[PDB]
Amino acid sequence: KTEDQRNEEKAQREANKKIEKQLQKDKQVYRATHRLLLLGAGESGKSTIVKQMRIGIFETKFQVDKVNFHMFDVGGQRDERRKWIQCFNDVTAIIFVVASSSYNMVIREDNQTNRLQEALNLFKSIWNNRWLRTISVILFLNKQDLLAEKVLAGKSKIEDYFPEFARYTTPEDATPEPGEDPRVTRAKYFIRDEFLRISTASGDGRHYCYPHFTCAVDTENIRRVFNDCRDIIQRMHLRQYELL
Amino acid sequence: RDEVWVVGMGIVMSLIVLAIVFGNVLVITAIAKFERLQTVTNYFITSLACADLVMGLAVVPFGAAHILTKTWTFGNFWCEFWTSIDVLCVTASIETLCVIAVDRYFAITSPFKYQSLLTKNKARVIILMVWIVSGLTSFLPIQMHWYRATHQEAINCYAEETCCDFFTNQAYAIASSIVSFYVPLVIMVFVYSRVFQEAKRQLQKIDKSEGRFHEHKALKTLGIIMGTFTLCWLPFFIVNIVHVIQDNLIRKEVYILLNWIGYVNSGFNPLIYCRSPDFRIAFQELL
Amino acid sequence: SIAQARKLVEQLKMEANIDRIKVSKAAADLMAYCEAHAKEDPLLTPVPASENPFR
Amino acid sequence: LDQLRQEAEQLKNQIRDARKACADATLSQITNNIDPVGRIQMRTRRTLRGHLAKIYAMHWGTDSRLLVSASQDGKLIIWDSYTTNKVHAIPLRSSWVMTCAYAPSGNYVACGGLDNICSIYNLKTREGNVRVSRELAGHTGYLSCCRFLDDNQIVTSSGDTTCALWDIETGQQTTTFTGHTGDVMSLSLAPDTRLFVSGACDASAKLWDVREGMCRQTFTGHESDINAICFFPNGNAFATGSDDATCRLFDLRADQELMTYSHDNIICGITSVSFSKSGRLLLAGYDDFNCNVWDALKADRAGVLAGHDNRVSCLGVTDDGMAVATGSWDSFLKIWN
Ligand SMILES: Nc1nc2c(ncn2[C@@H]2O[C@H](COP(=O)(O)OP(=O)(O)OP(=O)(O)O)[C@@H](O)[C@H]2O)c(=O)[nH]1
Ligand SMILES: CN[C@@H]1CCc2c(ccc(O)c2O)[C@H]1O
Repeated sequence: KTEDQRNEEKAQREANKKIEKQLQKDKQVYRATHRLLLLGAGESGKSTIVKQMRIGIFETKFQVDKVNFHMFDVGGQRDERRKWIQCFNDVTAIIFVVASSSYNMVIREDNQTNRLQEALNLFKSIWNNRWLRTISVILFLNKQDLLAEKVLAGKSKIEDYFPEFARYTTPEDATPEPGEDPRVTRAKYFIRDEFLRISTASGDGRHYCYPHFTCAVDTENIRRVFNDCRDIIQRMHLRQYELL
Repeated sequence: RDEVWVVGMGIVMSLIVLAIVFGNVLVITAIAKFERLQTVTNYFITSLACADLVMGLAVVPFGAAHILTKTWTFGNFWCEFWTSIDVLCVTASIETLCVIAVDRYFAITSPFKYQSLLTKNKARVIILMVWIVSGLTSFLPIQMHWYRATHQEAINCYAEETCCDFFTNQAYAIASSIVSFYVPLVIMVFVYSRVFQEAKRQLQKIDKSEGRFHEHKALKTLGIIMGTFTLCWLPFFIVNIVHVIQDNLIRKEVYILLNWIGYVNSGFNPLIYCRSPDFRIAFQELL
Repeated sequence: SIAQARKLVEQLKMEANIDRIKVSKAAADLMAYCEAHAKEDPLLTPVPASENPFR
Repeated sequence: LDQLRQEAEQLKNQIRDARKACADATLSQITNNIDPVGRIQMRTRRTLRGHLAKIYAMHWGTDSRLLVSASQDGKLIIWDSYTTNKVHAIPLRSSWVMTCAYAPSGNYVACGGLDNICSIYNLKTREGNVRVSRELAGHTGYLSCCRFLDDNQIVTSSGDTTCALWDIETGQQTTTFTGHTGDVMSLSLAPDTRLFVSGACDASAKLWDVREGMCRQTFTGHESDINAICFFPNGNAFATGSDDATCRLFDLRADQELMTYSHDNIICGITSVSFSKSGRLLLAGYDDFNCNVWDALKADRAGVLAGHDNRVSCLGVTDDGMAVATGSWDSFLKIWN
């Protein structure tokens, strides 16, 4: 009180300063780091992809070309309902990993749907969420090798499980790498176009989807992620102004 | 007659002054009052708005009466002061435009390194530097006798207090023109060319990626930005360079007309550089 | 099945029997409390400008 | 199994009829001659800035001055309401937090998040600031709310249907409350220490007893998820807010709802509910970038609080009742008097 109170204020006032400096120091580190949310269906090669990308929630930190990236994977919940998705609003992009090989496979309980159809429904639910309006998606159509073997010399046919395969005609404009049989090309392009159909339905130009084809043993995934993040930021800046 | 010419010009100069001051003060108040519009980029915009507000409040009025009266009433110290204010404002605005263009270029072409390079404290240094550079070419020679030349007709109006007019030697005119206009112009051209190339590349990539399921915006956005500035400020500097080199080629009335054409560009800047929806939302709140 | 239903069955039975009163008495009690504590509430009626700590 | 299933139906009918029998007259009919409170005007008195990211939770201290807030940047900041300066800044093990609490004694602060762990930080030692005193683990889902019965024991709610009561000294669950069919999103301790209520994603709300562990009653008025809950100061009534625009008021003794609050214009969800000291005013946050003040007795809106740039996710009232504080997804906090 009186003279005594002034005494507390100078230390307290020194005290607010001691903190503010640390907050200013931490802000510079916080701004640079880019956060990616990793999400996908069970048994879709998630651990293999995350391991090859770099040597209840799991966070992995890595750097590429003097740029810091931070990754989040939240498998603990095991929940069909999802209100933890509300938190992930500030993420730069969402990595979605889906197993293309498992078309002729059955979810264990109720025989309600094929594994792929459930993945398509999950992607549709995520894409149209109200909170995730301005967040882009990167697709890794994993298990590419198995799909070729299941299509060539395989008793199972895409026609029975997916009736629309007969009506679909593969575009001759797009071509695979040399040496691939046309049949596997038709299979993969059917798998990709199906996702793109939901992707382009209600995008409105704010957020886009980048479909990639990946396999288990590869190292070029991280470069793909870096390039896609660069493109996402460039497109966001271009749309922020009136140019695009 | 004199009634007809004086009356009509009265309805135009007043409208110009009111429009300039209203637009600039509205932009400044919108930036100052609301914390949402506070951003690193908008500091350059508010600097431009402040400079154009100063010019509209100061040079347009006194200059307007000088042509209409056909005589200058204020004394010798204020003719020089008004000339210095004019040069200061023009240079500051034109250079702030180039600063904005460079900031946009860095934001677009280097997405990852944009956040580290430009900070709140860094922008203040650039704005202070550009204002000091503008002041150096404006006040220092005008306050001194450097701007004055030796032409006979000129010696008179520097001796007589009745005629306030601008007579300069070749060196100062050329130096001021190069410092103010051409160097920012080449920079803007290169910057906008690179930015347009980047936008075209991105559009081509998106069309290749998703063309089957689904250039006017870029040309509309740039064409406006470059064309308004070029139309407003290009003729004046070229005629300013010419009239010194060639004797009696350019009449005084045409020189004054082009100078006044250059002035009106200040009013257009709030429209061009504040079309964002956030600016619209805020204006509704106060208005 | 018996394990799941019985576990509920027992529950519902526990909450089945409980004393209840008419909504009129509860409304009267709430109104009496609200009227009694009206003067002490600072939000309902602004206090002197010097009195409040923030201002 | 069918016979057991059949029983589950007869009991419901008896409870529904018994509830309908007691409806002598509606609450609105009782209070119509009562004069309205009138227009309410509130203006910001302090603005607190410094958080790097958006704000999920906050909780006033037992004193009228102290205040605590949480954010995803990983920092808990304990502010000072009167002079607007930061006393403590604490880092966090994980960057996702959804709740915070302030002990009645004023010595401990508890925080929880997506990681299925509850941390207790101790302000008393004052050597190197705060240190993690007790770590509480054992849930299978994210934590949504945490409050202190006492310095020794804490009660938490989880994304998993179970709620639990902990003992800090040993770090083990003393009692477990079960019965919900969905995620539990909010619990409030009653002024009477014995009882607390819960609200879940299932429209049902329940009242539990801490000693025995048995759900006393059940209320199922709502239509969708419940995101907030609070008690009337008397202790015999509580109010809820849901994803739909409706905010309802329940009564414990009458075992049924008494009044519903809604407006034609409003369509956004609710994220916070609180009462005044007298109990006349019901303050509710909204997904729309505003806060509305409701008159509990008259069901008539009285005023509007505006000034945030994003949705409001926290709200609380001081014990003395002088001021109300709101936190939004904008980094800033605001004190309204
Ligand atoms: N032949 C082949 N096998 C693959 C390929 N990709 C993945 N696999 C196999 O399938 C497994 C899938 O990875 P999982 O161990 O199920 O990944 P996880 O992260 O545990 O899966 P979640 O249940 O989604 O969390 C890998 O470990 C491999 O054994 C591929 O391209 N070719
Ligand atoms: C009196 N009007 C002045 C005359 C010369 C001049 C102007 C503007 C910019 C310059 O660099 C100049 O040298 C005109 O506004």
